[PDB]
Amino acid sequence: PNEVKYLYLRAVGGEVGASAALAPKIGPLGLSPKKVGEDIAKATKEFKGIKVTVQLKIQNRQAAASVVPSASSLVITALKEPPRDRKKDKNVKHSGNIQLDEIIEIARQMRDKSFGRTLASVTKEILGTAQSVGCRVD
Amino acid sequence: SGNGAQGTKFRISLGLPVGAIMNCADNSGARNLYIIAVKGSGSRLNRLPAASLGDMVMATVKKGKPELRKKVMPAIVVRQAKSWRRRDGVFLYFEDNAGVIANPKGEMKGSAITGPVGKECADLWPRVASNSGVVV
Amino acid sequence: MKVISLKKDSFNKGGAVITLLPEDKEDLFTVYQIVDKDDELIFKKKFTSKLDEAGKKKSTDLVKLKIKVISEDFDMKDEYLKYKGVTVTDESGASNVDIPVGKYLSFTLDYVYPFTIIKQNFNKFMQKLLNEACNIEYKSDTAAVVLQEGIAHVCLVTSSSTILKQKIEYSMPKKKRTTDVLKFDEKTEKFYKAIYSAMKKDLNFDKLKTIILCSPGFYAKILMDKIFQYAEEEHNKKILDNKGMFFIAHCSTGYLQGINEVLKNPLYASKLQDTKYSKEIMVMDEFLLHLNKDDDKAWYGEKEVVKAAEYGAISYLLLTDKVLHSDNIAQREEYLKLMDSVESNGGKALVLSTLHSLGEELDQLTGIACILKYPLPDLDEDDGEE
Amino acid sequence: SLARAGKVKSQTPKVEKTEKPKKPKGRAYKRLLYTRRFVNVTLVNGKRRMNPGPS
Amino acid sequence: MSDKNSRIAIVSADKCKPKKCRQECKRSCPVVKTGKLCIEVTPTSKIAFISEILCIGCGICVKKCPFDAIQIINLPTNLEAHVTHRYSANSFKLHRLPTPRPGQVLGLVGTNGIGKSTALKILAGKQKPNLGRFDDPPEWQEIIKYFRGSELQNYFTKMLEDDIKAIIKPQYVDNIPRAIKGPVQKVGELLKLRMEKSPEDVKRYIKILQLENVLKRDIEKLSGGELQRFAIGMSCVQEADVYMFDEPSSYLDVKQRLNAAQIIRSLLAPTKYVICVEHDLSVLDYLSDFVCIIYGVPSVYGVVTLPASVREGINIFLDGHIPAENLRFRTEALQFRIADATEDLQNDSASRAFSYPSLKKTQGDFVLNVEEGEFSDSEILVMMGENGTGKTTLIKLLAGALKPDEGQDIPKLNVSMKPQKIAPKFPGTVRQLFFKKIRGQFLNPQFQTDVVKPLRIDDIIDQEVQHLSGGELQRVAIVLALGIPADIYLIDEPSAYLDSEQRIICSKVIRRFILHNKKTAFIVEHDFIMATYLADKVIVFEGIPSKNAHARAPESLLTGCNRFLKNLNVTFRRDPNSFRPRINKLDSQMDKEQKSSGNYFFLDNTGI
Ligand SMILES: Nc1ncnc2c1ncn2[C@@H]1O[C@H](COP(=O)(O)OP(=O)(O)OP(=O)(O)O)[C@@H](O)[C@H]1O
Ligand code: SF4
Ligand code: SF4
Repeated sequence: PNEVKYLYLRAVGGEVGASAALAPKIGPLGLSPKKVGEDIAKATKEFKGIKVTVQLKIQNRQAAASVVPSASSLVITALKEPPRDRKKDKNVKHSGNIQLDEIIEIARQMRDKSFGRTLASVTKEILGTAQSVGCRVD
Repeated sequence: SGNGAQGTKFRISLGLPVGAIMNCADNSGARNLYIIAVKGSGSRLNRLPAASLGDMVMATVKKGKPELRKKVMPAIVVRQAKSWRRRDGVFLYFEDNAGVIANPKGEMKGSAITGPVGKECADLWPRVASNSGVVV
Repeated sequence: MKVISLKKDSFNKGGAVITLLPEDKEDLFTVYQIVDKDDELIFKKKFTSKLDEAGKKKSTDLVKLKIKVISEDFDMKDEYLKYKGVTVTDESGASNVDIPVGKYLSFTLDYVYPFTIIKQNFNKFMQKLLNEACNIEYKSDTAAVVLQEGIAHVCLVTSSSTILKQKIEYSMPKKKRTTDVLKFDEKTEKFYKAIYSAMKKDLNFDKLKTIILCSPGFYAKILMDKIFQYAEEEHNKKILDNKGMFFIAHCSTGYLQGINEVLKNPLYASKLQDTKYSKEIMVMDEFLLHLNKDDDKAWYGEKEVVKAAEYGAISYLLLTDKVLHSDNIAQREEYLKLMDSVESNGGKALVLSTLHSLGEELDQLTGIACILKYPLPDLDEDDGEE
Repeated sequence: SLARAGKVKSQTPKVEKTEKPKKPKGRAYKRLLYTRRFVNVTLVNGKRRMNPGPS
Repeated sequence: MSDKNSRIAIVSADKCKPKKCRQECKRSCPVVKTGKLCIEVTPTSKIAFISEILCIGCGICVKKCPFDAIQIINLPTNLEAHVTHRYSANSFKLHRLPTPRPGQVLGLVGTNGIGKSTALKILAGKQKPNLGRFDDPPEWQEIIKYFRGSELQNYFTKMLEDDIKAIIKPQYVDNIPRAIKGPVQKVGELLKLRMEKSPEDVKRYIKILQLENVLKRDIEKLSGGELQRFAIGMSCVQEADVYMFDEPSSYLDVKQRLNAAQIIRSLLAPTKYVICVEHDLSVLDYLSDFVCIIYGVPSVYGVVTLPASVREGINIFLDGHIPAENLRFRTEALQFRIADATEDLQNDSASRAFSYPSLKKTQGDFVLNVEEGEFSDSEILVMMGENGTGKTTLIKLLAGALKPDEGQDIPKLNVSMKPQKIAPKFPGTVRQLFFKKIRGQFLNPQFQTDVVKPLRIDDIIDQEVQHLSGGELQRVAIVLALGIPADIYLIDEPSAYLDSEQRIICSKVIRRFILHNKKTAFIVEHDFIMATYLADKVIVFEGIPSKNAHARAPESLLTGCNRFLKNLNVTFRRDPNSFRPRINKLDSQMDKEQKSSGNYFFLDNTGI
């Protein structure tokens, strides 16, 4: 009803939407907080650090801090274990091989917005971004 | 002169060099004032700084209430004795040397001034005007 | 505090037997956090103050009571720590002899006589507070150096108190017949090395702020320049960054006297850099610099600093004497976590005395405040207020 | 130390007074005194007493 | 030890909206953090209340207030000793009161908001003082006790018993037209009814006041000066012992105000007690035997001093400081430019300004005559004289508002004009109106000093002009005339409705801009001091009011002042200390000597 479209912009690790971006936030439009603290008190508590996107919605007298996104994120998703580190473990450089099909099984999902010859382009693409897969596929 | 002295002052004969003692002519408890400095006076090897009518000096109280003795304070010369000369042509003089203890701004410590007061001082220091009887 | 003993029995791996002498009300508060209910203390008083009844009659003595602890009456402002208890009743006669068993008895502590704590629950947190100091509140920040021409005292203030930590001292130059017989310069050179080593070790030389360098004569100034000479030699940037921990003072007397000559006399001190208002003043500046240009990079008050911390924007923490020593105990735990918590997110720390203009400004602000490294807007929301 | 000031008064537990027969004032009270002390007497355990509790 | 101190908080409800702030006052205060009482919320009227007992004096709340609704001050317990009355929580409170004395006239002088008006009511029996407390159901008894140690104690016993019923000449000048019509019907009716005194009194009183023309007119119809005088007539005519006048100089012209002063003084001769409040020092000096000074911040508080002499009280007033109280009541001292002080320039601009020929304007009941004069550029001309002389008419003609019966003045020039009597007739709010005239004038620092910060227009910005006040509106109007660029600016009677500080802000305003901008200005005035500061030349008007009048060409300050003051026959020697005009009595040797010299006033100039 009294609604519109997204904004696609985070900023941060700090939850509660950026931090207090759970509160200015009606200020030309017409919303207030429909996770914009409770599914954002599930934003970074969900995917702590690094950022990803936030796509605040404006759907019905209430925003929506939408913490959708894609790769980078889904890239290091190339793994199977990462027992945290607390803080300051000397960078904890997680880089070491992966599975085969780096591509139509890990970029056919990130295709579309990439341009030109699919694989040759995109499928190739994702590869380089593996700076954290540090050791390349094998 | 200096602070709180609204007005300029035409030169008048210097009557009182450092070391001179004038009568204290207020009701502050001070009996006399011993001049140790003149404000705004200049420098020449061997010259004593010396005050005149309506000059602000720096004095100590040689005779007077002990709460006033043993310290240096500002005073203002109100009567002279060394004769001086005004721009109406007159050479005039008082019977005594005398001034009144005062603050850097120029406020009297006391509330009366006993005896006369020369106009050139009255004209210079308003709170002195206030407390003056016969002027000149 | 002065700890006479402290031993670890063979029959008890855990607890301890501590004989100790509290020296000031900061050391009363230390005792407090060590002593548990059901621990034992043997102290002295002065009981024998009987009936009449058969005989006169009393006797006198100086009778020492082994009391088991049951309760405490603790008043920090009043400099009053008191332990209530029952006699342990040393039926063995070795202790408690001359006291009449079956009768409660109290200990108002004094700074005069030491006492023994037979402890059950001697933990690592108490041990810190017994051998590093125990001001989790921090009042001080000072060290001094008096030198005459022949005697020196390196003095020093505490980790907790106006309580000396280390009375150093060298061979000081004494104005000899010749040009000041070269032994002067080498021996003075030694002292700097001796004082730098002691302060490095004793402290975490990031806890003290002040060295006052005090002399009758040019000695102090000579020594300052000598400090920073040797500083450039070693490329000792712990010293070279920091023209603000040494402050150069003259005095007549220079034994332990000299310090109180320097301080309390308006020659060399006032509210300029003595360095126990140092960074205390500098950060409380910057705190209002930010807060009055409504920038969101300074925040204030027990409610508001804890929230400015939840957002994890804060660097220089502003804490007080008043809100601590005004009356309240417990409360200062909360703020101590809150300093670490905040630093675990960013920052140093400044405790200001409220006995002064600056501490009073911050006290009108609940005695707790911050400067942030970065703006974090609307820290007063989530938590509800202004 | 100031510390203690008023320790005991502030730590004695309140107990409110009780509600009791009003005592007469004046001449009547003297009367009560004279009858209590002299007329129907009371005890004389050994000699006499003017208030014990259990004896 | 340390001296004693207090905290007092006064909050303006007009300025406060708790919704926007939130009850932020409570949240921010450090006392309430602890669990204390300093700020309590009143659920009813929905206002913040600050208790003076619990408040710290921190001032944290003041800064946090978004508007500037709260004010906390720290006093040495100067106010606490004196408490007479208070309007309510966090409102104006009055301190001390003026002594009344029989057979004499006691003056009162102060800046607006001091409680001079309030004080009259208390003495009048109209209002009963609460004593900064509950006192309400007629507790006159308590008031005498509060007054003990003061001479007012006797008066309060008299008032309660109702032996004496004081007659009051109402203060608010704007309010009166609405209240009375006719008095019922026409001023004449009022004077006949009220006349307890002599039949001579009806005629005599009217003659001296120059009421002859005005009798037939109705009260509502009356102009400001006329309106004032009828009230004065009734206060002589009445039979009583105590005659209270509250601001009798308001709206009146220079000649008339002096006349009012003499007549009022006549009461003292019959040994009747008189009390008076004045904004004008010339008037105040003449009337009074004794004078009180009322000081303190406007609308916050105002204390009355101990009774003083006429000469003495005036002298202390001008210093801006009072010793016992030890308060510098006025931030800056008043000074007048010597004329030595002024800048020296060759003036003409384009060779002189415009010039006007002889002019005449005849209504058919009044005739104005004007003598050809010249105006020059970057100059200032004062216009003086009594009202009804056509001072107003002349300015209008130059404005082009009025067409001359004869003569013509068609200038090329752009003119800005400010009218004399200001009554609102503009729809819109204050900010909107001033912004249309010019924004950017609003930006200047000069305008911050004089208008915006003193009054606090920010709060006025939303308010309607109909809803507004008199003096506040006046400063705004003067400023607005200055808002737009013009070769020549015209202002008519800027002193109305303004107290001492307010007028003097205006004096600085006209002189500084004109000098700087190099433009010319004509200012009409009754106030002696204002004319002196601003002007370089003057036009004096003469003739008989409400009949005919005449104007003169501009002439130097010395020349013009002698003519004007010669018409009055009061010399204002000089006081050596204050440099103030000192009035001279009629037939005298010292005053006689001056008449032969031609010196009505003195300044820091050469002269005998
Ligand atoms: N009804 C009221 N409620 C609260 N405060 C009031 C009320 N009437 C007057 N006051 C206060 O008393 C003071 C004002 O009036 P008074 O009428 O006593 O002033 P004055 O001293 O005559 O000043 P002015 O020269 O401005 O007329 C004001 O500053 C105002 O704060
Ligand atoms: S006074 Fe100011 S801060 Fe307090 S409620 Fe009103 S508007 Fe808000
Ligand atoms: S001044 Fe301070 S203490 Fe008083 S009401 Fe305001 S915040 Fe509370």
